[PDB]
Amino acid sequence: LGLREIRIHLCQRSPGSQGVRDFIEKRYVELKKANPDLPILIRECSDVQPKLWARYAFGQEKNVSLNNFSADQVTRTLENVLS
Amino acid sequence: TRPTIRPRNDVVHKQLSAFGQYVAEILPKYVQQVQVSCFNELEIFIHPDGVIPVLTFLRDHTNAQFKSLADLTAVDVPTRQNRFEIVYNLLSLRFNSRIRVKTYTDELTPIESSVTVYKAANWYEREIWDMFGVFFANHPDLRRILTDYGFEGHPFRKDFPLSGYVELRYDDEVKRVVAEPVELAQEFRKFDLNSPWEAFPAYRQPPE
Amino acid sequence: KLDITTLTGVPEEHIKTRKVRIFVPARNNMQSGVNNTKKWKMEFDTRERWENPLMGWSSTADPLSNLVLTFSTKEDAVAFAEKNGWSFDVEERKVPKPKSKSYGANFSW
Amino acid sequence: VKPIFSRDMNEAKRRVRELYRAWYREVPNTVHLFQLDISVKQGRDKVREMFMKNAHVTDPRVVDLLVIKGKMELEETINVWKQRTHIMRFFHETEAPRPTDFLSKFYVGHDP
Amino acid sequence: NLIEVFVDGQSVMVEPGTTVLQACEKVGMQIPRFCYHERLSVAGNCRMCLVEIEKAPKVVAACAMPVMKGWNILTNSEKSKKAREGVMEFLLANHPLDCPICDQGGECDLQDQSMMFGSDRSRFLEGKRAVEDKNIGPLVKTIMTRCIQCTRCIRFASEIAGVDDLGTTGRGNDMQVGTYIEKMFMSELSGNIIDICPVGALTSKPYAFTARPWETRKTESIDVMDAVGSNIVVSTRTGEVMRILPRMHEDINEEWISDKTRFAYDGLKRQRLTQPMIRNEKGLLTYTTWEDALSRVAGMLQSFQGNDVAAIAGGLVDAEALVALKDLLNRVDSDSLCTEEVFPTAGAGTDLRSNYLLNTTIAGVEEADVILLVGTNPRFEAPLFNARIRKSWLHNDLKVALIGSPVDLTYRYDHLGDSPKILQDIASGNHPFSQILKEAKKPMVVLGSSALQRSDGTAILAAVSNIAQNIRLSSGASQVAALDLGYKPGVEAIRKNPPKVLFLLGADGGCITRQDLPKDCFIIYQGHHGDVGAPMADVILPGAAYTEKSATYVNTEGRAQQTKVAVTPPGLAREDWKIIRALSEIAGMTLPYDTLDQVRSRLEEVSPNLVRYDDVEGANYFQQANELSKLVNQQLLADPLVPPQLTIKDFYMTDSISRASQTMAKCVKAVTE
Amino acid sequence: PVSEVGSRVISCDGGGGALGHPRVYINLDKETKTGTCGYCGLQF
Amino acid sequence: YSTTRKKIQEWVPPSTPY
Ligand code: SF4
Ligand code: SF4
Ligand code: FES
Repeated sequence: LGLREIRIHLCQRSPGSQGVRDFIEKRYVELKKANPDLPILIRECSDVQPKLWARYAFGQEKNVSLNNFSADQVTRTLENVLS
Repeated sequence: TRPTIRPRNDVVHKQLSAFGQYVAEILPKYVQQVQVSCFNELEIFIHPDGVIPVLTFLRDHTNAQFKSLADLTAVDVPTRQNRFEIVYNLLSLRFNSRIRVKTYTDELTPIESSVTVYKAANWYEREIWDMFGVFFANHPDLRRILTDYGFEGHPFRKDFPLSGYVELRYDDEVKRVVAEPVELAQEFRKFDLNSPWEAFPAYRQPPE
Repeated sequence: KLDITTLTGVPEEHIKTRKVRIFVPARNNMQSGVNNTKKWKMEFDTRERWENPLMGWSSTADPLSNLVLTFSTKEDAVAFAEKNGWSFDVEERKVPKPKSKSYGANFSW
Repeated sequence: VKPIFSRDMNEAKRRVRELYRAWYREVPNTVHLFQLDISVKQGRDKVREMFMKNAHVTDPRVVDLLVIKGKMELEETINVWKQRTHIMRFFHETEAPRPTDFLSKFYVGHDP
Repeated sequence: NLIEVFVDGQSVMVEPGTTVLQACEKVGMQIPRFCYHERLSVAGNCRMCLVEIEKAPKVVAACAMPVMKGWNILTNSEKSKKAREGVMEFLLANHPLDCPICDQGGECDLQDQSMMFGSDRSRFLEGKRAVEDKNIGPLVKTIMTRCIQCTRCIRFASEIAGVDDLGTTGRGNDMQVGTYIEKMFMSELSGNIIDICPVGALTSKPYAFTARPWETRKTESIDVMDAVGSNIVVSTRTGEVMRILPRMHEDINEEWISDKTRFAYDGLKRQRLTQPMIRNEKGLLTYTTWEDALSRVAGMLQSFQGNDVAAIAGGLVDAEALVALKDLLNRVDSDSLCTEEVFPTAGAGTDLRSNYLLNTTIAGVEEADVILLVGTNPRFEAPLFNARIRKSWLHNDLKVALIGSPVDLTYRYDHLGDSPKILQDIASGNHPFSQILKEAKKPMVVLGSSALQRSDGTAILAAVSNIAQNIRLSSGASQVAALDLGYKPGVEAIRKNPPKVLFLLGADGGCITRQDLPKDCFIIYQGHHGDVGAPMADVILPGAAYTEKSATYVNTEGRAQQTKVAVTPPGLAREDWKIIRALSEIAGMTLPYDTLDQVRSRLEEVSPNLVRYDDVEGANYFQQANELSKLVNQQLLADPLVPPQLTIKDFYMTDSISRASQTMAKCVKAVTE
Repeated sequence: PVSEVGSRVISCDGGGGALGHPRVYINLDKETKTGTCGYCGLQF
Repeated sequence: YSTTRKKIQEWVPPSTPY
């Protein structure tokens, strides 16, 4: 179970964010109910490109950049998220 | 309103005013403005390229037989598109009166030397060169004075610490005086005397 | 990007490992005055200052702690430090919001 | 916009090379006349280093201005202006060593 | 719709009404003043503000008459000037020749007004009145005699501190702003008057005589005694802090400051870490080289890579230290992100950020039409906020309610009952109060941090949120920073005993229990006082106070502004994080950053919302979604809910620095005796 | 050293006419009083 | 010589064990 944490960044106004903004109002609670385990930090950071981050015990980190992706795609990399 | 305050003559203010107008019309390819400081000191401006031609005529008669530079001051100011601000006093003898032309300059643009026009300005070119960055073109020999040899950074740059970045001290192991960073004791205590409440309604810039 | 670092004799240390801190100074609050508040200035960061073993004086190492410079506009200040190739920390002018006042509102009821 | 000297880079680089020729050839005379006991090589190397100090400047006018400030020094050593102290000054030889390693600095002082 | 009005010459489209003073303030020309003060109240005394109407023969007080109808006003008119000289001679007719000794001497407004306007010759030629002192408390040094009856301070007390103990007394000369009766005036905003007092009639005893205004450098930064994050101007006479003053800022302190913070610095001077101290074989603390110590523990903590090791922050520390320690904890395989407050984390308020946020700006508090206090009494944790709500309390007739305590806030407010009772009842609209909460515009739900512990903190949070859900349906330090970066649980409840705990400051949580110590007496202690944590901890690391560090702190609103450097660490001590950036480098797991700015770039990754120092705003998780996020838990509750502070004396001592304070000790002795 | 008598307010200067501390008015009688720099208390 | 006593007066670890 290598991942310890996961995080996500999202500017509130870039259009490329909304395909991820839409991901949060609905998919999220489903995720936490599906993810009692490791932390799933969300941020309102105004970085123009929303991002994704993932801790290990190693300290190495997933760094998934995204651009205007559909929320289902967010879900896709999210299911690509594993152990 | 008599015993303390200076009387300030109207007359001189008149003559300088009209004369400022006089030169203003004679050669207006470059006289940006001919402001008269109210205590009887005329002072026209100059486009930096225009230094030689103006001063040249300034020796040349019409009335402007203002021979002898009194000085070549170099006021600094960190703001402005070009910081350094050069100034030339001048004196006419037969009509015993003084004027004061002045320009402006980039940190990097080489304005020409004015040694030929006022004659006794050779020393000044060297001065301002070693007290500032500014360069004078067509000057026979800029070089350091009023400094050490190396030393490098110009003083009077309005920034640049008065304590400088260096110090000499004699060192027996090498048996020689040597440079070394300031290590200054006591530190220049720096009072901030400047105070609230503007004293001068007669000036004071618009809030903008 | 008119860098002039070579022209100034300033040692690399102090164009590098320290930062300017542009701001318009706050009113001394003991004062009710406003004059000194206005106009940008360009304070540097503090460094070490110990004590003289003798007499207890505040002996000091840094070349340029006391330096400070007024300005008329912030953009001019930032551009200024840029000409010097300086690291900077620009801060907002923070003019107080205008406020309503009424001697009679004290006597509502 | 008025240029100081050379237009565009490279035209100014040749100037600086000329300057290196002048300095380099002059150096043994400097060590001789000044009775400097620096290794005759060392001055040369140090010259090359000082030439590396601004080996990234890229502005138009600034470099020629750099050779203006570069002339005056050989101008001084050739006229025996400056002295043994003044010319030995460049080697910073009396200074206590100051490693740039983070931890090394870290033990020593409060640092920036 | 806003009237044209002429400042002396130029036209100005001034706001409707508004005082002549405010008009010239708008053009920026500044009228001489004393008794008037914005963020206080207008008054007709001290007629130093007289100005001449363009036509009407007699001058009128500048802060009195609102401008209207194309008025012109010659501030510089000669009759105005004769008026001002006229008044100034009167003020100086009795103020005692005390300039050299009066501690206000460097910048007393009365001096500068005397210079800019007052006639220089004296022409009073009789006898000044002078009066006996009125002792008032541990702090303020009243002298009177230098008093000029700008009532000001009373208008401070009745209208902000809310106490009306002090007041004017008597008539004509002999009238005095001193309170009748010997009784001491203690209040939490008692300190700010030392700022507000026009002259030297009231000046801080602890700072008295120690320094002069033209001397001290005036660094800008922010307070740390509170997470409220108010802006300040620290003032130092060369290599040493002298006195603190508030720095005005609209979102927070606005020209005010607390009081515990105002005198907090004094503790720095006393007991403090200086050199690393290993336990000796005898178990005594003993002074040591920094190098051997740090290398010692650097090797010591490798054996336990994975879990075991357990860093413990204090309540004051320290953004850069938390990122640095964070990589300390991820480069090692497992870790203990343990704060101190027993803050509940299941249902995760952290991941959405907004639940631990104070959603409306404190600047927005005056806009709220109802406040629902929960357990904690605001004055003793967010004093500025208490000032804010009181400010609106005068500005607005808006309701507030205690849920619940017997605490003595200055203003009228509804008192409720017990936790699960009144909370879940109003949540289910059983309470009549739920109704008024329904009709209320932009309702505000104030839940204190202190309330969350209290055995079942999560239950209270669930109950209060429900109230938030209902309103929406009807319609019409060392804390917030960690949750900005997810260091939850934060509570020490993970244990599971983990060997080799790593205090950042055990002065706080070391009072708790040393239960892991028999299992492992060893405790690295990275504090800056010998208080509490040091004696029961092997390997001591000296560390910097907040004045030195550039490290940012987060406003409870989520604003994340930073303190600036001031006076450098006292001794061998370094800035806190930098010790860690050393430590990782020793371990071989050297961290990517090294400069402060590289690691500001690491805030620029791991957050990157902290690197927006004044920028509170965010996309927001929406309260309903957070409610759904927490909906899956829900658990049993209980009635009691008592705030930690209650009494002010309890407020005087919190973090170890405050107990290192001489003057705070003098205050706790003062109120108790 | 011993306090001067008063009833009540009275001058102090430190005794040096344009040589002492600048003139002030202590204001006590039966009470101990003052002062500037001059210790000239008015306890009486 | 130096005048005006001391500065920080830093605290030290107790003699007693644990
Ligand atoms: S403070 Fe009071 S006493 Fe001291 S100078 Fe200003 S006015 Fe005179
Ligand atoms: S108390 Fe402060 S404000 Fe009230 S009168 Fe005395 S000095 Fe003026
Ligand atoms: S403020 Fe206008 S009367 Fe004092």
